[PDB]
Amino acid sequence: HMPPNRPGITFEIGARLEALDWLQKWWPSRIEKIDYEEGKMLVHFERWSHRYDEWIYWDSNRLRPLER
Repeated sequence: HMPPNRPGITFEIGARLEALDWLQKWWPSRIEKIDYEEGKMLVHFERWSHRYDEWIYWDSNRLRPLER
C-alpha cells in the first residue's frame, strides 16, 4: 500500500509528528518503522520510554502534524 496524503506529516522513518499517548495526551512522536503491507507504523511517544512504542494504522486520528 501507499501511505495516505495527510498534510504536515511525512510517512518516513525518523519523521516527527504528534501522537496521542496511552494517557490520551498529545505530544511529539517519531516514526520507528513502517509496515506498508498492513498500512501501519511503529510510533515512539517521545514523552515515554520505548516500552510504550505502539503500532498505529497510518489513517489513525491518534496522529496529527507536529505543532508549529
